[PDB]
Amino acid sequence: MKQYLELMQKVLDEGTQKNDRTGTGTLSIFGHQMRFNLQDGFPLVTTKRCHLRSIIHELLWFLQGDTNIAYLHENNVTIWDEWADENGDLGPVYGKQWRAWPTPDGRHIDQITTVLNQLKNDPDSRRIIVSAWNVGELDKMALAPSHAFFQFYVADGKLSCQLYQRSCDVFLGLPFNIASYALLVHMMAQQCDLEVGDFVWTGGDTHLYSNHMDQTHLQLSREPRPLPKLIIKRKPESIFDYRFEDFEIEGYDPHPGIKAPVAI
Amino acid sequence: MKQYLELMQKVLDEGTQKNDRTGTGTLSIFGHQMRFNLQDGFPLVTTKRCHLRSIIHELLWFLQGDTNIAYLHENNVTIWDEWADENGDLGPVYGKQWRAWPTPDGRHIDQITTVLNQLKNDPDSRRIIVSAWNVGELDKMALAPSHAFFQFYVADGKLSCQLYQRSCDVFLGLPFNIASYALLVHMMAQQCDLEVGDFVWTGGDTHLYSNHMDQTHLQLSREPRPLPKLIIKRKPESIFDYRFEDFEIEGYDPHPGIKAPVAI
Ligand SMILES: Nc1nc2c(c(=O)[nH]1)N1CN(c3ccc(C(=O)N[C@@H](CCC(=O)O)C(=O)O)cc3)C[C@H]1CN2
Ligand SMILES: Nc1nc2c(c(=O)[nH]1)N1CN(c3ccc(C(=O)N[C@@H](CCC(=O)O)C(=O)O)cc3)C[C@H]1CN2
Ligand SMILES: Cc1cn([C@H]2C[C@H](O)[C@H](COP(=O)(O)O)O2)c(=O)[nH]c1=O
Ligand SMILES: Cc1cn([C@H]2C[C@H](O)[C@H](COP(=O)(O)O)O2)c(=O)[nH]c1=O
Repeated sequence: MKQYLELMQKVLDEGTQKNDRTGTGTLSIFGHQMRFNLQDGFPLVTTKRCHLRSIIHELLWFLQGDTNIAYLHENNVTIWDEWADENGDLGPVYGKQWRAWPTPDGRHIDQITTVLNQLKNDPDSRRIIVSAWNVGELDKMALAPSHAFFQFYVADGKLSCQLYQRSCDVFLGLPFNIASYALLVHMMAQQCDLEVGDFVWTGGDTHLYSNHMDQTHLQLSREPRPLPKLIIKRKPESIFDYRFEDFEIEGYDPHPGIKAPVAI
Repeated sequence: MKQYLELMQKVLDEGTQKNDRTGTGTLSIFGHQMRFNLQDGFPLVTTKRCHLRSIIHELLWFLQGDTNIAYLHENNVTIWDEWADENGDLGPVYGKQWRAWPTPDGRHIDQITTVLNQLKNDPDSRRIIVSAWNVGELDKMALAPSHAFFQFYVADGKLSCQLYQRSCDVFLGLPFNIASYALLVHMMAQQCDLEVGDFVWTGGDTHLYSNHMDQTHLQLSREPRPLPKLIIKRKPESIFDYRFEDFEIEGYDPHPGIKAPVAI
């Protein structure tokens, strides 16, 4: 996609060399923003083939509050295997914080149900927020949350969302992250009877791994194709009742996929 | 400042009318970003006179972990009076979360001391984050945190910071918020022996209150003046040991101040 290739180029031209947690080395910029008008099409990268199966199942997994990789294996998704312990556990990452954030006084807060209540009763609210950054549980998580903090906004009958992503693997992670949140905006809007508006992506440390350089040059030589359309076939009774079958991505005709190593 | 007046104009030209919590009514956009290179000067608005006394004391107050307004009154600062209860308490807002975030299992996490440790031992870390958005305590806070989430970044010997502000009163709040965080970046960099880099401001619901319209037009008629310089006179032994006296703002020569009502 145009916005995506522009970011890749900017990281190449303006990025500084930086060591990192994984010992791989990166080219990094700090602070970037881009916007996708979801009415123009579903923002799924076309300059390389993206595995939709993994994207959709990861989101449905977050929404059930699961942090164990069994559900992903049941469905042949292996994107979280490198960080799981011997029992398949990741600790209280994304899904746990979204569905059951533990309080000091012994309760669990379901942020997703709260957001639903806000959007149906107080759509003008400026506090429609989900956070995965639970400071008290960071030390139990296999990875600190990357897509950490997100806000909904309603104007003129349209639902928008902004994600703050503190750390962004531009090649491997970002195409999944944009599609994942775009899907959520479509699900939320369907459940609340709203039209879709904008997805606004904001990044902190936004980087290319040094062993993604050839794959990056290859992809930048290719021309984006038209964006596909997302069709949701059914209105489930709740946001927690979607199924893989319910989604159709029509007119997705990407360039071939490019393999690259994940930095562990 | 140029970036600031450009935002004001954009909200006037592109903002949509929106009701709000306070019943005042706003013009609102969603999602905006701007960047201040702190080496070019201290980003204190010059098209209206800003009360530096209130800005500096509010920051020193956050840093001591205080959520009671007594310290502010001691120092003739009254910017938080409308939301305090009969004993001067705001609940566990900003300062409490920064200095003593309560965990489910009974501990308190001092995020500021953690950040200091990270910047001195793991400056390349992509997890150098402070959050005020403690989901488990939101219902005890007089106001949900506006400047909610911030990240530090080190590159090439320079310290940068990005703030996510979910809700931004463009006229009254933003000039204080930009100066407040810029000050913190200068304090942090001094304590860590780094040069200052960029302050990156990101906003969610970014708005003009409807009863700030005349004051907004007045300010947009004025030409920005040169940015002042910030001098820190002393290196205290720690980030918690700064005093009002320690800061000099040299060459600040603003246009007159513009009064406007605060929406409660
Ligand atoms: N350095 C780094 N670590 C990470 C992630 C990341 O993006 N970067 N993550 C984002 N998430 C993943 C995990 C794997 C793939 C991945 O390998 N995708 C490949 C293979 C696709 C497939 O196997 O189905 C690709 O698009 O070509 C895509 C997304 C999970 C999470 C795990 N930790
Ligand atoms: N709607 C709304 N509610 C708010 C804030 C806000 O910005 N907007 N807040 C940001 N913080 C304040 C509070 C008051 C002033 C203020 O009135 N400043 C005025 C008067 C200055 C002074 O009295 O010293 C000005 O710059 O002209 C400036 C910043 C605290 C917090 C309280 N709640
Ligand atoms: C889980 C996840 C990780 N990442 C990345 C960004 C970094 O490269 C990161 C983990 O390293 P970090 O915790 O040291 O930042 O993996 C994403 O880009 N998207 C994701 O969804
Ligand atoms: C405390 C604070 C509030 N505000 C604002 C933005 C909104 O106008 C807000 C409170 O309303 P909200 O919680 O309904 O968003 O006051 C700032 O802009 N900066 C600040 O530092």
